[PDB]
Parts: sequence; structure tokens; C-alpha cells
Amino acid sequence: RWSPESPLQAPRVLIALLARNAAHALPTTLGALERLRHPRERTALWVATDHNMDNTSTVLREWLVAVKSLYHSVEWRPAEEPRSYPDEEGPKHWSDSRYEHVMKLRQAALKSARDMWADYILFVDADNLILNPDTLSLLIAENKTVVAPMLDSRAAYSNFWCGMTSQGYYKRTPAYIPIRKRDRRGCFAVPMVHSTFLIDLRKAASRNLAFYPPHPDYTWSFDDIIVFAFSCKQAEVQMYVCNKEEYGFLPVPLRAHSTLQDEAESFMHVQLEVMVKHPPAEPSRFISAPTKTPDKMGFDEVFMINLRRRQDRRERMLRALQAQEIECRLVEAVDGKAMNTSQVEALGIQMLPGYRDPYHGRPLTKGELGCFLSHYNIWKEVVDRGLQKSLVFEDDLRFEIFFKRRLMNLMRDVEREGLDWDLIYVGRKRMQVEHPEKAVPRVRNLVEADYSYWTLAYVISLQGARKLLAAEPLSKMLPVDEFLPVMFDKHPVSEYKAHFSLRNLHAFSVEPLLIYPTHY
Amino acid sequence: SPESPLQAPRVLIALLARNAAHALPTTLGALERLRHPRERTALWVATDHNMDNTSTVLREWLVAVKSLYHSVEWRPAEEPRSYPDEEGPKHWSDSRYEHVMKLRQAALKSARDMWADYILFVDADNLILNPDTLSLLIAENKTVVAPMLDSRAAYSNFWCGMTSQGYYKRTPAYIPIRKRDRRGCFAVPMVHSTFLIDLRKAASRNLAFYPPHPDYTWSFDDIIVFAFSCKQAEVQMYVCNKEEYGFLPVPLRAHSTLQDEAESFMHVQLEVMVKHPPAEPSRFISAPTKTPDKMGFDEVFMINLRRRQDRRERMLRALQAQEIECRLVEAVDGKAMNTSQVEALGIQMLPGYRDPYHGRPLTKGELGCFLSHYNIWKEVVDRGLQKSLVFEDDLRFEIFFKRRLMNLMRDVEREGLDWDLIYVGRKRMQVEHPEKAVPRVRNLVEADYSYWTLAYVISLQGARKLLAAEPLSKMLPVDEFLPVMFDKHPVSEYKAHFSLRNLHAFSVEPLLIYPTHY
Ligand SMILES: O=c1ccn([C@@H]2O[C@H](COP(=O)(O)OP(=O)(O)O[C@H]3O[C@H](CO)[C@H](O)[C@H](O)[C@H]3O)[C@@H](O)[C@H]2O)c(=O)[nH]1
Ligand SMILES: O=c1ccn([C@@H]2O[C@H](COP(=O)(O)OP(=O)(O)O[C@H]3O[C@H](CO)[C@H](O)[C@H](O)[C@H]3O)[C@@H](O)[C@H]2O)c(=O)[nH]1
Ligand SMILES: [Ca+2]
Ligand SMILES: [Ca+2]
Ligand SMILES: [Cl-]
Ligand SMILES: [Cl-]
Ligand SMILES: [Cl-]
Ligand SMILES: [Cl-]
Ligand SMILES: [Cl-]
Ligand SMILES: [Cl-]
Ligand code: NA
Repeated sequence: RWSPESPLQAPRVLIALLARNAAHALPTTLGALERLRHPRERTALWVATDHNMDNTSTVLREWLVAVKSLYHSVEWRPAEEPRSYPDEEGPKHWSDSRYEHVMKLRQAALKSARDMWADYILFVDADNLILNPDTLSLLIAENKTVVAPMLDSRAAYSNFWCGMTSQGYYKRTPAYIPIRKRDRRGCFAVPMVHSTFLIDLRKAASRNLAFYPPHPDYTWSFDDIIVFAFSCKQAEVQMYVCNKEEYGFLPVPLRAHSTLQDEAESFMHVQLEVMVKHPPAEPSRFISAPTKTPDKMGFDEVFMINLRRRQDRRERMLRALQAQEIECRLVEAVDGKAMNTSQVEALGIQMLPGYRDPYHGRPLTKGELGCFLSHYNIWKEVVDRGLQKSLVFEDDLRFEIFFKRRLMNLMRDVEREGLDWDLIYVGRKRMQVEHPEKAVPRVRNLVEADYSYWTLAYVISLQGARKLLAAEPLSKMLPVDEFLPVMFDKHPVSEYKAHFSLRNLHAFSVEPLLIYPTHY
Repeated sequence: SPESPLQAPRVLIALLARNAAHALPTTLGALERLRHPRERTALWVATDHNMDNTSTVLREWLVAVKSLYHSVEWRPAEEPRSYPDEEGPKHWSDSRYEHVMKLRQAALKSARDMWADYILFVDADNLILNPDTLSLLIAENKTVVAPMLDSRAAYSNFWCGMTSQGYYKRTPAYIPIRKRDRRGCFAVPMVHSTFLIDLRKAASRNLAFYPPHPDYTWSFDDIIVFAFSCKQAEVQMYVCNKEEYGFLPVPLRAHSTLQDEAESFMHVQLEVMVKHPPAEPSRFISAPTKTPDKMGFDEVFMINLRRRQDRRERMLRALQAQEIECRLVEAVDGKAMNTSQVEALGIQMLPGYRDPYHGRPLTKGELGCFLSHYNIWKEVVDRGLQKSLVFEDDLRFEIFFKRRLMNLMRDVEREGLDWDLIYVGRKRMQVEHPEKAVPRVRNLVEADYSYWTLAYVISLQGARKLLAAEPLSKMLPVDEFLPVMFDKHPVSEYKAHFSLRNLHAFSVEPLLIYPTHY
């Protein structure tokens, strides 16, 4: 008698989470873990927290109380005091006592996973955003003993090394950049993975892995990720990292003497990166992130040019600003194509005679016409309202880490040196690279702007806005990203600089650039 | 870059023990020796309503083995020692049925809560000889599968039919499965006692030992409730008989006794030693020492060729387990006698005998076999042994052999019966009609034509009658010489050579001893 058997239940996974000073990330992080597409009855939670200066243990307690019932079992290990290690130089410093405790904690979770007869233990760092809900399944599918998903960061940094130095140090190899950029996809044998990775406790070799104490043959630095990575060579467990698709993101780790506000803003920049091509990462339905309140960053006005039909750029940029606690006046761009040639003459507009595209030798486009007129209207509004220092934004740009603090301090430095300035490039395309641009003395992170090529974001002074309107550019219309290099007299073509008599613009660029385009 | 092997699946062995002290050294010994990794095994043990030291045996075993297993759960309950609504230790009152169903549901919840792959139920008196039974059952990849355990009778731990009312039902499938005629894993409506549940299967979630299913309307019986639970879960119960897995005592009536159980499980140990080495106990439990006696006979003999050590040790083991003590009579090797030593004894064959099957004359083995029985006959007369019991060395003891044989001799001597010979093991030849009953003495018949010498009781008056005929001059095979002496041999030529055939011979009925190999 043939009789069909019912399906096998999903593998049993223990999600082990260590949390110290992570209240900034838990709404986005724990919310992602809830929504993992793995049956919660085949999932268990293991949570350890201590040495907190923020309200990390409170947020965890409330999340766990909220989801305790959906899971197979929950383990809760808080420790309110002490709030910091007796041998630390700061919270972002990795002392040996901190290295030891975290090693003991991951061993504790590992033993905890073994004792409950789980199939897998998945480690997730508290600021590791596992955006893809299928990540756990895809990692279980590769059938590796220790496999990790390649999480994306703002820099080359990711949760894996391609080389190692026979003394445990990091090592570049030709394979890193290809894997990191998803040019080669697959699951690659690597000497080091960390942050988030999946251990398959079904494999016999997993019985020989340990996070603490180090292997008897260990002879390297007291460093948690090195100790575990060495446990894998001795167990002959090969570590793998996969990038076959996107899984999640993570912030670049700070230095020892970094602050918590550094870390908080770093994870906020992670949320920005996600929004470059994804919807904003949603929080848990039981945890709320604290209300933020924006400001103008000390400028007199913050503009953002946006064409009304570009709705999604608008919503993205306003989300990107809200999270940075930045507020702006939205300025509706002039649709150049919507201008019949009658309305073009009604404003006295004529192209700069004999203008050709620097790459296709073509005339001024209706699109560039509207772009110029949008900035021109902002210059007109600057003079009307007498705005001393205004910040101008276009609507398709990605922000650097610590954008607000880094910009507010250059303005404070420029002011304390009383620098006579008209225009400060916050984002541009530096066309003069063969020798460094002339550093501006006494003002850190500021150079004299040579030939540039964009208008993504700049700071304009009321003096500068007068100098630009003064040139009467409407009659000699030129792409605004070239009208400016003409005005600070660094444009290459001399024929163009002839049509403008008084080219007296003090133009400086922020160095390095704080704003880049989304698409490149 | 190769991946390491997967660990063995995770099994929880659930063990409900009540009044099992007679079995646990043997049963637990079998379990602790299963070929399946101990780290991939967990123990769940619950005991209560004990009248024997079951609690102490399990505790003694658990304390020893605890440190080798993934986990040990342990649920003892010393008081009360018996159910308030019971009629005896072998009575299954509703309170017992309810408590047992709850303990199995308790184990099923335990196996689930600990993320086990399988829960294995083994009753405390189920002997799992085959160490591969657990691995073999896991391999069949079923959701509820039981190994077919062997019993002394047609009983086993499965049914082939179940009525619309939940009652047992015979089908033509049962006997071939039971005898290992068909060897597979067969879908059946009932398995119990020892079976394996696959907790990896989504359907195993719907299984429950207690409470009964909402649609349940049958008797408040534990095995029925679980069987109906699989039905509602659309889980097919299977039983496999591909090889031998283990043995199992036949259950007893409600008004049965603890000693009936202890001796009935000893018969499993006996049935095991028929074709296997004896079933060893756990190396962490000591079995209770046994004090052998003589059963009231003046002597108990056991004929054994000195060369046949295998037979000797087996019989000695079988006798010790039954608390019976014997006098080993080294047999007479009829083949080792050169013709001159045959003549020294003055032995002539009965002129004309030929085997009723292949027609050969009397053999050398049949000679020494007669001389061994003959030499014991002399020793009964020598020592004045009123009643003695004679054993050969290749015979299979029935259940309750000791008490049943003692009780017969007791009814015999109470009725003052003029007896000479009592077959305990034989081959009955007259089978057309029943042999004659001996009034006022149950389980005893006047022996007609018989044809074996496995086991028999003999009296001093009988030992004299045999030696009186002086058979060494007219020697038949010893098993034909007796039906001559009590005047039933079909060959009147053979009965002619014996002038006086006055022997009073009887037979236990049914027989208490049978041959091992046929
Ligand atoms: O005393 C502590 C220190 C850290 N953590 C937790 O352990 C994880 C460490 O995260 P961090 O952001 O603080 O660490 P980094 O971003 O600096 O990157 C880390 O990546 C590895 C983590 O897998 C190693 O911890 C490595 O030493 C370290 O550089 C976090 O989940 C943190 O919350 C604790 O529970 N208790
Ligand atoms: O109060 C109790 C009653 C019983 N048991 C245990 O239950 C198992 C089965 O009981 P028995 O072996 O004494 O009874 P049976 O030999 O007759 O076989 C059983 O066959 C099925 C096996 O489950 C059913 O349990 C059925 O009720 C019962 O007859 C035994 O291991 C016994 O130790 C307990 O632990 N506590
Ligand atoms: Ca981190
Ligand atoms: Ca039984
Ligand atoms: Cl420093
Ligand atoms: Cl310092
Ligand atoms: Cl320093
Ligand atoms: Cl114990
Ligand atoms: Cl049979
Ligand atoms: Cl039955
Ligand atoms: Na420092």
C-alpha cells in the first residue's frame, strides 16, 4: 500500500543576539528579525545584554515580551551594572576584558543552541540589518557548516576577509573587490567571516567549534573573530560567504575613542544607504524609534529644487533629510520643456552665443534652461529675503556619514576665519585633479574651487547671489554648472569667459565632498 | 573541501515502568546497547503504582547512565502503590488507562518541547535484542512505525483488522506477517508496545495520546485512542518484520498476579536462549540471585554428552533461570564404544528390529542413549528415589513449567495413583482420538503409543519394572522400549520378547517440554 508522508518541518534555528549600546538600531534590526521568512515555531531566541549606557535592555525587554509567545523558546540574560568595562578607554574600544566577555557570550549561546537540539545557530549583531527576509532560508540552502551573508556597507568593508597573514591579521587579496562588488556571485571559501553567520549544528565537525577559550594551538591576538576563525581551521570547517543576492547592511565599525553619537549617526547613515534604491527599512510593530525634530543646520534657508512630477525623488529626499534632522524649503523647479518659445523670450533668455556641449557639441537644452531658471529663482529669493548663507539642494543625491555635523563645523570654521566667500561646493565633479587644489589656510577641509562641473549641493552667500544676478546670465544662458566656473574664472574656454566681464566669484569646495549623486 | 557527516537523528526513548523490576535489568540492558549514538539519545522515564523495587532499579540505572545521554527526565511517584479502583496489579481500570495515556502525552510533549526528531516508546518488559532496531526503524521513513516483536504465541504488537467499534479483528494478513512469511513494512490499523513516532513530519503534530479525539466514541482504552488519533491525523500506522527485532511477553488477565508476570517474562528469556546467546543485563544493574530447588522430586537428572558443552550450558542456564537444580549425568557415548566393550556389557539387539522410518538397525547413538537412561534407572533403585525427573539436553521449556509440573505431582500423590512413568515431553502417536483421561487428576492422560524421551517423571516402582524385563539382551531404542513396557507398541513381534508389560505410564497434557530444533 503506497501512502504519502507529510512534509518535514522546517529546520530548527536559534537566533543568538548580543546587544551593547544598540538602542539606536534595535527598532530597525529587531523588526527585520521578526519578519524573517522562517516559521517562528521552529525558531528560538537567545538574547544577552550588559554594559549599556543607553536604554538597550529596556527596548529588548519590551520586544521580547511582545514576541515571546510566537517562538519555540526565549532566553533572556540582562546585566544592568556595571555600565562599562573597568579596562576600557571608551564604549567603542575593544578591551581584552570586553573581547573575553563577548567570546564567552557567543560560546554560551552556542552551548545553549547545542543543548536544545537546534539544527542551526544564527548570529546577528545588534546593528546588522538583515533586510532580505529570505536570508536565513538561502543560507540554510547552501548546506555549509559556517556560511555568512555578505552584508553591504558604505565602504569596501564587509563582514568577511579574503586573506589572512598566518599571524591572524587582515590581508587584501585580488578576490576581495570582485566579491565585494557582486561582480562574481556565489558562495566563496574565505579565511574569515563575522557579524552575521549561520552555523550548521547538524554537521559532525560543528561539535569541534568553540568561541571560548581559544584552541590549544592558538597563538594569536586576543581577538574574538580571530579566535573563532582559528577554531574552524582546526575543525577543518571551511568558512564561506555568499553574495548571490542582497541580504542586508551594516555600519563600518568606529575607532576606540569614538562616541555613542558617532555610532548612532553611523547607523542612521546605514538607513540612508538603504533608501538610495529601497524603501525605508521598517521598524518593529512593537518598538517605536524616538521622535526626531529637524532644524536648518544654522543656515538662513535650506532649499531643495524639485520638479513636481519627480514625486519619488521628492519623497526619498524628504525621508533622507528627516532622518538627518534637516529641514528644507521645497522649491518647485522650472519645467524647461513646458516653456513655449514665447515664455522663453518673455524672460529675455538667449543662449550664450556659440555654445557647444563639452561632449556632443550641441546647444543649450530646454532641460538645462529650466535647471538654470530654478537656481536663478533661488538666487532671486536669496536677495529678496536677504539670506546671508543659504544651502541649495538638488533632489537625486546621497549623503556622506556625519553630513550634518561635518558641514556645520566647516561653516563655523569659515566664519571664525571671516573668509570672504561666495560659493561653497558641497557636492561637485572636480575636473582639476593633476595637482591638488589650493588649500584654504586656517580653514580645515576647504580648498579653492577650481574647474567644477555639477550643481548638486552648494552653499551660497548673499554676496554671491548678488554677483550671479549681476552678470545678467539670462541673456547669455549657459549651463549653470558652467556659469559658475565662468563666474569664479576657472572655466577653460576663454571664448566663454569673454561674454562675462566681471568674473569675481570666491568659490571653494568642501574637501572631501560630502554629497555624491545616487546613480553616478 | 568536503562537508562533515550529519549527526544521527535525535531520539527520545520514553519508558513507562510499573512492576517491571523482573525485566528492567534485561530490558534496560538491551536499551543501553542500541547502536545509535547516546549523545543523540534522550531518556524519559516515569514510574508509579509499584509494588516491587522498580523505582530503585530505574534510579540505580539512571544515576549510572545519566552522564552519557543528552538528557534524562525522571518522574517517580512512590505513593500510592496501587490504584484505588483496581482489582489487582494486572487490572486496567479507567484510572490506570487515564494515567497511562497522560504519561505518554507527557512524553510526547517532552519530545516535542526538546526538538527531538523521534520519540521511541518501549514498554518496560519489551526486550529489544537487535541493537539496530532503532536505526532500522528510522530508515523506513514512516511517521508511526513499529517493529514486530516475537512472543511465545501468535500474540504480537500489531493488528491487521479493527472493527467499526474499535475491536480487534483477524484477517488473512496476520499469520503470514507474524511468521515472517511476508517480510516488509505493512500498513496496519494497530501497533502498540514498541513503536516510533517521526516528529519531523508535519502530520505528527496532530497526534495525541490524551485526551481522546473529539469524534472518539470507542472504549476508554489507551491503544485504541492513539490508533484513532492517527486515523484522524491521516497517519498510517506501519509494522515491519524484515528481520528479528525483539521479544515480548504475552499479556495476562485482569485477575493475574505479579509472580505470573515475573515468570512469564522469564519465559521470554528462555525463548531467547533457544536460538540466541542469553540476553545480558545492564552492566549497571544486578539481577536478583535465584535459589534453585528440586521441585519435590527425590532427584532431578540431566543427561548430557560431555562433548556437547553448548547443550549443557544452555540447559544449565535454562534450569538456573527457572530456579531448578539438577544432577548432571554424563551420558554414555555410544559411538566411542569399540565392539569389544559392547560385548563386555553383554548387549544384544532385539532380534529383528528396524527403524520405522529408514529401516536401519539399532545405532551406536541409540545404544548409549539407552545405556544412559539405563544407568539412571539403576541409580533410582540404588538410592531409593521415590519420584525422580529425567531431562535430556535439547528441550524447550513451556511457560510456568516449574509450578505446572510441581502441581501435577501434587495432585498425583494426593489421589494416590499407582504410577510408574509420566511423560513431560514426548511425541504423541495416537492422534485419531484423544488419549484416556486420568480421573480426579487434571492435565494427565494415560500415555498411548509415544515416541520420545525428552523429559519424564519416573517412580521407584517403575525403575524396578524396567530393569526387570532385562532389556540389554533384547535392546530396542529407548523411546520404543517404553511403549512396549506399557503395552502400546504397534509391533506385536517386539512386544513378544518381553514377557511382562505391566508398566503404568502417563503424560502431562498439554506437554510442558518440546524439542528445540526439529
Ligand atoms: O560588551 C559587549 C560588547 C558588544 N556586544 C554586542 O556584540 C556585537 C558587537 O557589535 P559592535 O557594533 O559593537 O562591533 P563592531 O561594529 O566594532 O565590529 C565587530 O565585528 C565583530 C562582531 O561579530 C567583532 O566583535 C569585532 O571585534 C568588532 O570589530 C554587537 O551585537 C554588540 O551589541 C555585547 O553584547 N557586549
Ligand atoms: O500505572 C501504570 C500502568 C502501566 N505502566 C507501564 O505501562 C507498560 C505496559 O503495561 P504492561 O506491560 O504491564 O501491560 P501489557 O503487557 O498487557 O501490554 C500493554 O499493551 C499496550 C502497550 O502500550 C497497552 O499499554 C495495553 O494497555 C497493555 O495491555 C508497561 O511498561 C508498564 O510498565 C506504568 O508505567 N504505570
Ligand atoms: Ca557593528
Ligand atoms: Ca507487557
Ligand atoms: Cl584618537
Ligand atoms: Cl588618547
Ligand atoms: Cl590620541
Ligand atoms: Cl536522576
Ligand atoms: Cl507463531
Ligand atoms: Cl489481541
Ligand atoms: Na585618542
